[PDB]
Amino acid sequence: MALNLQDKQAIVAEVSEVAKGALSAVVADSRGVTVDKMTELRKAGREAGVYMRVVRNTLLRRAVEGTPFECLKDAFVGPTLIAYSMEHPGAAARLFKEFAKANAKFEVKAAAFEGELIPASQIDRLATLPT
Amino acid sequence: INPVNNRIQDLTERSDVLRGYLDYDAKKERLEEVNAELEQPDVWNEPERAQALGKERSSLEAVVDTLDQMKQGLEDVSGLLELAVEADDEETFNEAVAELDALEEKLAQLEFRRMFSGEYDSADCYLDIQAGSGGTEAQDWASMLERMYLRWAESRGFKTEIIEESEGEVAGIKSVTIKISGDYAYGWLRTETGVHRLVRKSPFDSGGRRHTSFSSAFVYPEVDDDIDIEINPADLRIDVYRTSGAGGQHVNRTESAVRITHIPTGIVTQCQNDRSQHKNKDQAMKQMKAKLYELEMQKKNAEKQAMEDNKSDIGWGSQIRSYVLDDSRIKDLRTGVETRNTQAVLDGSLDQFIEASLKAG
Amino acid sequence: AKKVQAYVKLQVAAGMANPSPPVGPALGQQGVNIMEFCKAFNAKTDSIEKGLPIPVVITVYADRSFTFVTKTPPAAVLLKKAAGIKSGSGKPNKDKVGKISRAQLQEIAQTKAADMTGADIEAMTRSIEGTARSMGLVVED
Amino acid sequence: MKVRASVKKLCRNCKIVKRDGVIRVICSAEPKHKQRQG
RNA sequence: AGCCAGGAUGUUGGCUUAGAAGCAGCCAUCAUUUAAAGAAAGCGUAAUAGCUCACUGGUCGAGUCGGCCUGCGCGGAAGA
Ligand SMILES: [Mg+2]
Ligand SMILES: [Zn+2]
Repeated sequence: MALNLQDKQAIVAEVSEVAKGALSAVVADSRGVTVDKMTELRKAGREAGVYMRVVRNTLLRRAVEGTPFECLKDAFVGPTLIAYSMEHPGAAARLFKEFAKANAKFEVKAAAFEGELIPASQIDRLATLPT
Repeated sequence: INPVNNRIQDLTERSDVLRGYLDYDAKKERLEEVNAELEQPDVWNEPERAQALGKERSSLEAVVDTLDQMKQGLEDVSGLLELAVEADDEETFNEAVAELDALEEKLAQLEFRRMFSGEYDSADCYLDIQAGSGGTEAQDWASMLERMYLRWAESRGFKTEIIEESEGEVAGIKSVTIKISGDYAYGWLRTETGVHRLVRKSPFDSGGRRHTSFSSAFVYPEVDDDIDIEINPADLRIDVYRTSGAGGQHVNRTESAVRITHIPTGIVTQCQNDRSQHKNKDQAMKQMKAKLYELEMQKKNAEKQAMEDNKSDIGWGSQIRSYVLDDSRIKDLRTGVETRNTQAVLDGSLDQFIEASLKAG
Repeated sequence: AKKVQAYVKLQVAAGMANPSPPVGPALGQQGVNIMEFCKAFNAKTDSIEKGLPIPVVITVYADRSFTFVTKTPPAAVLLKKAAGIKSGSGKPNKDKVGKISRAQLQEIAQTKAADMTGADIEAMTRSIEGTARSMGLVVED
Repeated sequence: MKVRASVKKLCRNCKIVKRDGVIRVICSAEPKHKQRQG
């Protein structure tokens, strides 16, 4: 890796994601198998590819560094592997109900996923949001 | 009217001969036998057999499938030409020329396969011709046969190098050795080894008295500088000595022979290229191993390679040619191909006997 | 029932099935009947071009149920058919084959991502061109 | 086990040990790497 | 440094008219998705079932990894 030089550019790209995004939703691949990988890669390359980066750099000085600009309450979601995913084309899109559907498809073991508080909601999966 | 179709007729009948060579029935019978034995559940349990069963398979698949490729291919080329003549499509005339030739290029692929060129048949070789008995009559036949072979390879383009030439006494040699540099040079010459009979009215006796002279020729290849099995020590013997006279423009301007023997089994080779003794003995031991190499291949034929022990030793290809000059009848005793042109085959028109020897060799 | 019991991938041909001769070892070690495997591909290959190289994916269930899935032909052989020159690369940039236009590459990459996965047609084109430069194939636009 | 005056890590799993002063070289992989002395 | 996982799709890997699902020969050595993945570290090999190192995250949450200049020691060191 490198020093702050390379360490910030990944965060700056997250700064580029919070420029116009809303409803960050997260997952947890702490134990993720081959098919848990095969899903999260083949879906990520074919769904949108822009916001579905698995940014699991969830240290309390690394992911907290991702959010000093939009919803600083997201600094609470440091531990228990967290990989943010906002939605760029659709503000508060289907990717809140989709990951819950991903957990209802194959992702049984991802036991730390909650989704972030951009629209001020967590753990309990929701459907009254525009999918 | 199309002479190309007259060649399609010629190639098809030749294809019937190409099928007549390989026993095309038994080709398809044996190929299915390799198939049935691979169904066997112990293919992975018999590893060495599995690589071998695939080897028996792959060697025939390059032949049987090609034989079937020539089958369905020729029937379409039989279609593409007749459709072209009856419809006058200029490109179809142009394409059928390439369609016929490629089948011949497959016949050419079978040509080397029918020749079954293995070990050193695609390599250069050496000649070895010995004179018989009876004074001058034998050495003339040594000469006239050798200088026929020398004029032979020049027409075919093979480079010739007299490794050694030992003149007998009066116009002829007693032994000679010539290097024939060329592609498949051993392949066009291997089958010529044996004794060659000469029958003529001798010019040496008053009156007449048709004399029968004998002389043999031996063709051994180049063994790729090393066989990978060196049987060198083997009671080695060096004898390097001066030769006849270097008179005027005598052979190679060397007169420095290197007589080397291989005492067990009695193999004798010699070299007369250069003055450098260390250079000639290096080159002579190369052909000594090659002459020892042909001895190793004859032993396989002596057991069960290509003799077919049925009643007795089926072979003895010693008398392979008969050259009757005063009757103008050259007969090969291995195929029966005859020719009524002495001076043509004394110039080197030996292709008729090569194909005759290609059949049984 | 469940996911897989015997997972393989075979069939280097498009119209030639032949259970026992080339596939025979990979059938008996996988619990596969020969004629069933001989006809299951024939139950699929009639609609697609035959004689070409098209692979397969086999999954076996615990109740002996064979589900077969076809894939796309490889890059090295389809481009060998797109160029028509049966050659590879003995030496990297010494044994050269022939040129392929990006327009020829565009139809391929859109088809290679039709049976397989990718994100961008040009990114798949670079992957093909990546394998193309790896096969001693000269590539043009 | 192999005995030599000069011992070294031949693999990646083999480690160094100073059993009773005597420098040894245990190995979890092929037992052909067990060394002594050195 | 461990404890948990990925190590994938790529071109089933292409050519010397033997075969190469990360591994005998010759080769490349460009990608895609990229938290990151070399046709590569070792074996199971007719390419048969896989487990791991590269590199990368989660937890614990402090120092640690080697090289160099050198003092004093160990092994190498078995005879009547
Ligand atoms: Mg000391
Ligand atoms: Zn070791």
